[PDB]
Amino acid sequence: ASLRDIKTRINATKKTSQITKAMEMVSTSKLNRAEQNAKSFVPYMEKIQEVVANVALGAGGASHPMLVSRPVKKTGYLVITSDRGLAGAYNSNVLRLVYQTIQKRHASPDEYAIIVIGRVGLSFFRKRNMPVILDITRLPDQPSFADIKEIARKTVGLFADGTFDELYMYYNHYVSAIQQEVTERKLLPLTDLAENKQRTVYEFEPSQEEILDVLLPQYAESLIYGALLDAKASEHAARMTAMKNATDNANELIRTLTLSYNRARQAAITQEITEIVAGANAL
Amino acid sequence: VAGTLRLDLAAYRELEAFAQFGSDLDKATQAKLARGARTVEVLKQDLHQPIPVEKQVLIIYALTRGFLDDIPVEDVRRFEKEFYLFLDQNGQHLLEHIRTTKDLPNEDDLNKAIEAFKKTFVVS
Repeated sequence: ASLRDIKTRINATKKTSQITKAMEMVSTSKLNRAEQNAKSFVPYMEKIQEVVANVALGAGGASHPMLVSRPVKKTGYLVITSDRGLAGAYNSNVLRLVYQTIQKRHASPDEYAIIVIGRVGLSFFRKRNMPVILDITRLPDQPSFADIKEIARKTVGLFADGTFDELYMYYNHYVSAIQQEVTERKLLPLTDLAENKQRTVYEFEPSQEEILDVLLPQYAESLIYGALLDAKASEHAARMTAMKNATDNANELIRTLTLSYNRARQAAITQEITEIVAGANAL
Repeated sequence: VAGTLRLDLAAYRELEAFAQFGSDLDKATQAKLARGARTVEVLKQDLHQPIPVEKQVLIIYALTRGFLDDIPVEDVRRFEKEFYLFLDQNGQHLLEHIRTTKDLPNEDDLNKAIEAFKKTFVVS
């Protein structure tokens, strides 16, 4: 431990602390911008729940494959991760919980399907030699329903009920800044139909039972969009916490480094002075 | 004129690490980055060419009042040289007033002159 070495480490920790604070501020802006997108989709969800709350309970559809029925038997899984690196436990928590649940629910590897958004977290299941069906790597920090429309169209073209009947989606849910909780909710078939209010009767004279086959794909895509927005908000929260901890650790290291530097400088000067005075007195 | 430029430099100096990414909040932070880059580029100077105080304060006022937010940051030196030439051409009244009073000239006339030079300038 040399004086100049400690000086170099000190200035390096200075710049690193500045960078971590800057990226923490950037993550703050990202979360602030993403939260309005998260809360602006609730009316569409409530409209879908309103238009569906009188249909399944109204016996409009008999045995539609999406309407509480089993299409062709093939059990799949949905998982969403982050795709910009240093987030903390955001990726690890979901990728661990899904693996633990898979080890008890799934039959054998290389048999079931996985759908991942974010190659950064996808690489875990890649090393876990799982088959990838649909993958999304690059997307804006503020994705829109228009942006997700292409992936939704693929998700209803392939993955459709003629090919796929079960899904389980895994993601991180924004519960608090301290920690973003992970959940496991199935996509299809719908478990039950809850009612938002009393049965607002509508007229279905276009068709009594041919509206389900289009109404329910919208149900699936709306749920997918909801999962995506929850995952993005949770990612931003994870980055918040990780960068705050990084800056705090940097400052804590800095104070001790400065203390050791001062002690070293004092020791060096006192030893040099003693050497000089002894050399002078020796004559 | 010195104080505003001093605060601008102080604000820009602490945000030099933001320039690596465009994810910056544009209205405040990117404005500060552009202003700081322009101010630094103005503050650069060559050797053995002292600048008279009147021209110094002229260029500092022009930069401070935001009149240079449009010129590309890679042409500010040429802009400055051409502005000195133009001031030598027809700014002699403002130069004489500054010389004889140590005070800023009339802001309206100053703005008119700098607007005329900005109009007559060509961007590269």
